[PDB]
Amino acid sequence: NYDKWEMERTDITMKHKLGGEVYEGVWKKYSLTVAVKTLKEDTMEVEEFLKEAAVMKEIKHPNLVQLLGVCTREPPFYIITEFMTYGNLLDYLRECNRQEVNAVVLLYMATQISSAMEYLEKKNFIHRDLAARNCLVGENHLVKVADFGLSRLMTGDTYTAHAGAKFPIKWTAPESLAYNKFSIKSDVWAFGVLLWEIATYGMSPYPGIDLSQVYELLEKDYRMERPEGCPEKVYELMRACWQWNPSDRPSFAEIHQAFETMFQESSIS
Ligand SMILES: Cc1nc(Nc2ncc(C(=O)Nc3c(C)cccc3Cl)s2)cc(N2CCN(CCO)CC2)n1
Repeated sequence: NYDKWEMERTDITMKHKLGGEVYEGVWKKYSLTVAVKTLKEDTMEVEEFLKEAAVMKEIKHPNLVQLLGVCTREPPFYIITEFMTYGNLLDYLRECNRQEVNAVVLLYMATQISSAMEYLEKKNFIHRDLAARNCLVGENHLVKVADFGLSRLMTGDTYTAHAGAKFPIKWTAPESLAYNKFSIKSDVWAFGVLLWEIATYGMSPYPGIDLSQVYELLEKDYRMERPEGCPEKVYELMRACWQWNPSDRPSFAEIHQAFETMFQESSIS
């Protein structure tokens, strides 16, 4: 009945809708621009809305979108987070000045994301839809993973998604496609694809390839080619993420350490 995260809905003024349902609003007390997720008072997604709120309370990491407060006493239910200025990483990359957002910057963004994912790995969470679209950007190439796609692993290492669930085939690991099973390893695969998105400045993965065939191509060892101007080390990491066997994919700890060193090395140059 008492929750520290619960804030008065009074202290929030809405400014502008951003999608969906998400708004740019203002926490008036702190004169702070915030992001506010909400829902229609006629929805069955109330339970999962609240579950994700609860999850986000447990989450604390620089490269994970920070929860600020909630309004879960009566409709409309709010989840308030910090406001990421530039929106998602996909559109950012597509619209960016590539002279500004160059190689070392891409390395930096990958490093940040892998930090967030290592954190989740440690905390027994998995992200159900890890992609550039669900990474948000702030000033100085700050990247944060959107935490609404998070699921906690209560037992074991494998989250089974609800029966008949749609999933982004090109981002989805083959064991997830075949069995609806998501491990942190599945997220490692997805992160590989995200690396591809970053390197290509937001190209659609497996471009031109009919979705129906995708799985079958992966089974027969087809992987996306190294993007133009992508360092061979990075591509090697991408292929490592796309190992057929989940057990052969690296951990996000390994991945993050790799990108950390690579980034420092590029920073020297
Ligand atoms: C859709 C959108 N989001 C933006 N920023 C966001 N920051 C934080 C957000 C958020 O969703 N947090 C969150 C999470 C992660 C989980 C549960 C609950 C919540 Cl509340 S959404 C900015 C933006 N644009 C501004 C930049 N554009 C050019 C025009 O200047 C157009 C697009 N568009």
